[PDB]
Amino acid sequence: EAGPVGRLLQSQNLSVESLGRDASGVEMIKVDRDRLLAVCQTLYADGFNYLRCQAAYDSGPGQDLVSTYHLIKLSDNADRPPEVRIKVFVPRDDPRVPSVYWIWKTADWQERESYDMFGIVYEGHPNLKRILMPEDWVGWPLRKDYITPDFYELQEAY
Amino acid sequence: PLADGLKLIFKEDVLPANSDRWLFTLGPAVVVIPVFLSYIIVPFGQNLLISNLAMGVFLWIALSSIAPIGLLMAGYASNNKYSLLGGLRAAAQSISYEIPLALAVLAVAMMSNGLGTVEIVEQQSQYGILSWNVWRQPIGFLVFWIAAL
Amino acid sequence: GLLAGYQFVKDLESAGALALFVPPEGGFEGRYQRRLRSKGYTTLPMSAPGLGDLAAYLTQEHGIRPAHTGKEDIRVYFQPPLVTYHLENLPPNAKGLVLWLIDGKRLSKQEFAYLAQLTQTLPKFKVVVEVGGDRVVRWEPLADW
Amino acid sequence: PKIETRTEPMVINMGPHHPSMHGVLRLMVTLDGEDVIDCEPVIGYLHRGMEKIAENRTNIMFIPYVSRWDYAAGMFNEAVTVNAPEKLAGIPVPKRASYIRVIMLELNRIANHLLWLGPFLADVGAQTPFFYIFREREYIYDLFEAATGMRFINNNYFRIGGVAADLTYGWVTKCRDFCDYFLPKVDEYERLITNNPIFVRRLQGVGKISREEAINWGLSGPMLRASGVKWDLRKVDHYECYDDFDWDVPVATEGDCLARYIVRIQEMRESVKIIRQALDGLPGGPYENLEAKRMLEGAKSEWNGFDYQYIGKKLSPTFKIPKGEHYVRVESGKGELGIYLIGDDNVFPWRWKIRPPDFNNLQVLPQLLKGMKVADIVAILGSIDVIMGSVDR
Amino acid sequence: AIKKGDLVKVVAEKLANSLEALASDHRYPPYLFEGRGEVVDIRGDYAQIKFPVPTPTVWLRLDQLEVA
Amino acid sequence: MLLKSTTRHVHIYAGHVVDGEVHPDTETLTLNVDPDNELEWNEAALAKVEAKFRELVANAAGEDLTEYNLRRIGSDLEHFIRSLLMQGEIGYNLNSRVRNYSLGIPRVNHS
Amino acid sequence: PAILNPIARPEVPQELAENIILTSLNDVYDWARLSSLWPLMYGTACCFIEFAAMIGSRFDFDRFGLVPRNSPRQADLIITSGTITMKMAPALVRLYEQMPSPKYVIAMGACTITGGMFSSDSYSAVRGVDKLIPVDVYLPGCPPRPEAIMDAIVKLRKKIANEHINERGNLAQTHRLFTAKHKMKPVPPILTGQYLNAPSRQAP
Amino acid sequence: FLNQITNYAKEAVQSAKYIGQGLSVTFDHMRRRPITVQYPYEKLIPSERFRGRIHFEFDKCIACEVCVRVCPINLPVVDWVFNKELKKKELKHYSIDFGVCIFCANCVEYCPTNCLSVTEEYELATYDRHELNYDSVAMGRIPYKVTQDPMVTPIREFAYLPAGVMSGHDLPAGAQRAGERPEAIANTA
Amino acid sequence: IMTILPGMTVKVTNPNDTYYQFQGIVQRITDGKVAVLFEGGNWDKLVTFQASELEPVVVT
Ligand code: SF4
Ligand code: SF4
Ligand code: SF4
Repeated sequence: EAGPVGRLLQSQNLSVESLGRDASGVEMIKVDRDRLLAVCQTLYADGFNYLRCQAAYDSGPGQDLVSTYHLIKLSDNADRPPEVRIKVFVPRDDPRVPSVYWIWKTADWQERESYDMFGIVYEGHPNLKRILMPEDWVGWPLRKDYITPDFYELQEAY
Repeated sequence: PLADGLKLIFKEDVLPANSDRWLFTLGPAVVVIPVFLSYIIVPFGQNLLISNLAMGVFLWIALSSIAPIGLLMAGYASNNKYSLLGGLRAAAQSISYEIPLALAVLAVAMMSNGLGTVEIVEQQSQYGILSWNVWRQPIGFLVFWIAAL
Repeated sequence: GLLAGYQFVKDLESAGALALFVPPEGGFEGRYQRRLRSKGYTTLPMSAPGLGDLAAYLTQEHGIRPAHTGKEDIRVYFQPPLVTYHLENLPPNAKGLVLWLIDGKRLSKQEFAYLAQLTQTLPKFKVVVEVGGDRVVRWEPLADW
Repeated sequence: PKIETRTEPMVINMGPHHPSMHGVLRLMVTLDGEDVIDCEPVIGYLHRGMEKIAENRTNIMFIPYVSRWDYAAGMFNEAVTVNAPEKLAGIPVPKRASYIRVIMLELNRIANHLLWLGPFLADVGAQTPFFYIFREREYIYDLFEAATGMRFINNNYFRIGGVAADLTYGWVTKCRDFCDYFLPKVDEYERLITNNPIFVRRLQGVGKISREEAINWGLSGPMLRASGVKWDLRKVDHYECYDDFDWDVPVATEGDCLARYIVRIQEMRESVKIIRQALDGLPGGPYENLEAKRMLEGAKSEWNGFDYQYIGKKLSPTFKIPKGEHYVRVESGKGELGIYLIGDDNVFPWRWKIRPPDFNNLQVLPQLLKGMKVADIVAILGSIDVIMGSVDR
Repeated sequence: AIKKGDLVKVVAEKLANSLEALASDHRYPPYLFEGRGEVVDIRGDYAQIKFPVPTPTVWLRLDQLEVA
Repeated sequence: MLLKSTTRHVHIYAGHVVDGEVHPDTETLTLNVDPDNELEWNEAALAKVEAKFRELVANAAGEDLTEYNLRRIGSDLEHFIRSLLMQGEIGYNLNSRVRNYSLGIPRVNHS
Repeated sequence: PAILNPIARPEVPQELAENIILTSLNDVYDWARLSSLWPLMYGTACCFIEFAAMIGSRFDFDRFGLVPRNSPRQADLIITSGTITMKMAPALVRLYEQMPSPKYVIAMGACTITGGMFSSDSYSAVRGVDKLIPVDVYLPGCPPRPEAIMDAIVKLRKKIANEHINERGNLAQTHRLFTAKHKMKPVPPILTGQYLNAPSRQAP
Repeated sequence: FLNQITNYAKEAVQSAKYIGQGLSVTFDHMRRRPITVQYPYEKLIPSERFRGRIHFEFDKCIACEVCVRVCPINLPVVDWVFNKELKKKELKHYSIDFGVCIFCANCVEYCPTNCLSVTEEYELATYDRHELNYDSVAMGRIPYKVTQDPMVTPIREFAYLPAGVMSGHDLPAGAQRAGERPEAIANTA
Repeated sequence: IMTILPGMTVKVTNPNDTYYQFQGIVQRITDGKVAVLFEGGNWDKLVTFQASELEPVVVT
């Protein structure tokens, strides 16, 4: 469609999509995971030096898991940096993303959070552990199809 | 304070999980027995004390030097760390201020020609307030006060 | 400091229902509850504003209807009548049951009159409703109010 | 007494029972002689699952939930939780509601920096003004209790149309009294640390995050401003009529604990200026004067206008978060508290991600404990301004 | 078949080797297998079931349920 | 590292108690039914809880020795203890110091 | 059974302290444990800040007698001032078990009474602290204001003044000790303390 | 070279003067009047918006469920049976568990008949948790008035002290909140 | 039957109180203490008074 980073920075053998725009004007990009570490790297050599909100969601209870990356061009002053968002759609039967920790280190703990909540295994970043659940927990609690067990503490007050 | 005494009489024992059960109960006793024993030295008036004790304040310093043995006893006899570390820390603190205390008492023992506290006060109760040792030891009083704190 | 004997149990056996006037800083009236429990009574310390319609909660069955947090249904729980279930599930040679209400304030005069008449009617049941306030622990019978 | 004495590096637990106001996190540090070699922070002892609760809550019934992440400046959390369906549906807020929001958020920033400042001075060794900081925090508590109903957290004050209720009849006067009381206190708090050489010896070079290393680690707020970056989201994003005032973002060039202290003290001094400049330019002034002007001048004459209201079309509880996604943010007391909302024309969100201001500042804590001593741990953890309800959420 | 408001129960053999079983444990709790889980939302081939346990709701497939 | 599942009315404590110390053993795990005495525990229902616990720890063979599985065993034993209390085989204590009914109020059967 | 969760008949237990000397010594015992009441400096969530608002100067914590303690061994009371998760619950039962026997618990806030706003859709919140600990006084309010907390302390003092000194024996634990052999596989310690020295931070 | 000996004594005497100054100014803290709101005899008044215990009026209730659908945890147990003799909703046994309640008063705002009001009552501590299940007659009780207890000197906190006052301890005789009210500018201008 | 009835409008006249010049709606009458409901604000408050400090209005 359009996009001031797709038509501007993504014509250097990277082959990305364009999901449209957000409701805050943020341009979205759909990226196949196999060239994520390429497409983020050219975005780090462009000026997007600040990774905020490495989120992840479900996009349907049986559909593909998504791992989002909200980049921004953090300069020294005001007035609205370009602020792009990347999306990586991974299959649920094998959720696996190359980690962006060696580009932005902010995803040291945000990838741990998205792995703890969804099971998206991040390849490359050092600690892939449960960061919020107990470290011996079984299951991924923020999926739509998470059957939470009937622990006695989780039951009603009686 | 009295309730804070009495409640601590009513509470049970704990014995932390492999504690020595002899050194554990003795640590507080070893650290508070010589402090109580050092109350022979203090007068509330001329012959209003337990004993004159010709080596008075030197015996007080010698008895106060037994405190970093009950400290190390209470540090060791618990099976956890951070109290062994705390015990070594308190014993290293408690021996770093014995010697300035001894030197500040040594200046008063110079000026008093003795170590008994009756003779120490009697060399100040001659002119009331001008013969007090704080005017003649202005920095010795500070050394003793900071080392005793 | 006010070595209290066992006169409190005698005023309880006399009046049947006495209003306590406790200092509001804490536990200076529980010595009387322990004196009362040492004479053979069974005290049932519970908070009065949590009870509603004491004719129904004390001696009647009442549906509790606990909280469904958007998950269960209404699920009415029929709690047994508190005074008679705690009186029948008691030793037969005990001195009786005592309802120790710790908030006599924020209750009406009608509930006070009902509590006094309830202690008068069925034989072994006494209430020590704590209407609070006074500078020392002092108690009156629940006669006028 | 089975504690032996090895020559290998030990391990200090610093577990979830913290005997001070430090939250619930483990801080398993090694520290061979004194140098902290490694640091594994264990997180999640307050993980109650707000992101999964949010997908089953309407926004009108998730506003009581959002005080519990940053539970020292609670309304900041409402300041994103309200602003996330506000910018999907395009619901405009009145000017008076926006100024009331600015006043509440800057009072929350003052209270958040006060609750940081108490434990920070207690950890650095001052420990005298710990009991004097809670007094002004109780002043802010009693200011919040008049307007919002509750104290520091459980406010239902922010709504999609603005603010749930306008101010009380004596609120502007007492808030001006609190600011006239509180202007010398921040100078006293600055002179407590900077005019004492033992404290600045304890705080110089302790945690040496760079300017570019702060951008790479995703630091925000006073941890980013102390490294050198003039990045305030109230200025970068033209947010909620914050540009109608004249305040300067405080920055420092070092990046250590003293720089973070200076940035937070000057943030208090700038937020009270924003409070004064918003109380002056409040549309209609105080609520007693505005209610009197809309009482005596009929039912007309611009005091019944839209931008002089406290609520912009008070909405039904069955308000549908419309289909679409974006990412709102505020600059809270720790900076960049963000919400990623992917609502899909349901009464509930489909995904409500919480980007916490100090979950991304606590990952730099092993990097900041590299060449430091033992007793400089709680200073560095003090300088992050960590609140574990936001870190875990 | 299954609509909004029907008390459904989860068929375990239909659930045991699906991609819905990847999200949770393979040791399913017994509140699934009693006829008390209420369907609250259907968004095409999947239903949101609210069980009377005070824990979050599950999005399961429509052929993994049956009306009790 | 001692593996355990400590809630009310059950304590799992993977290991064996020696004197007042529980030493962490791999291939055993203890059980401490009601360590605070909210319930009465006659020997018939106590043997029932013991048999249910041995059945639960036999059915949990082959899994990990994590605290998650110990918490699962303890929670299933908690549901069994509450089922015995709800059936009427177990009463509340009424000699305790708290009396807060952590497994439901007394209530009549039907109405 | 006709009563679903029944209470049980006691064994007719009575002390029958007709002595007035030991009754006054019991009064001294209850007043002494009543007017000291040293709580554990225990936090974990929102409510702790209101608990800290008691320790400050506007509401005074000390004027009922209670100074906060760092170690649970010196702690007489525990005010569970916040949400108990599935991760925090064994730590909380451990730091309650490490206290001397005349100990008291106050379930502060809705998160420890019933797990108040997390009692609906949370997967990692213990619905009530009385699923773990015997609780003396329950304290409502989501952030209960400090007057409500030192009202819960007043009701705790009313609870303490009732306790008999001959009735010590309710402070027991009453072991049952059923040991079973199991066939589960031991896993290595996943969380060791190696964060930056782990050989995965250095290079991809 | 005595440049580090005199600097040593200078640092020592500067620390000594700092300790003496801080000891003089911590001795000026004892003369100040204590700000302690002494709770059981000085219960501080809550504000006009407090959100304490919820009050319920059993006759002003149309037996809808708006107070459940706006509560964050769907807490109030309202159950009704439809009486076709009258064809209204006919509530019976409304109740709210106050051990689960988070006291946000969402149910108070979204009440179409102004049935649910909120009170100034916060001293809700109980020994038994299940006593916090206030049914329709329990929570239909008149709340505890702090200014009508003859053991309490009630204290206005900060937002009800007139125009220069910071603490409500030195208040002479019931001085009002800040100043004028909207029935004054209508008479002024 | 002539005394203060529930359902009307009131206004407080107790001068040394936090609630002064406040118009309210009387809601419940037990034992003389009158509990009035205040519509002022987003949350409806119920504040208890007595008949010695209340007087009904004639205008509304
Ligand atoms: S009850 Fe409310 S304030 Fe207290 S911990 Fe829970 S959420 Fe936080
Ligand atoms: S919203 Fe009001 S009228 Fe409707 S059921 Fe609830 S209390 Fe009754
Ligand atoms: S106050 Fe809030 S939590 Fe309590 S019942 Fe009303 S809506 Fe629910």
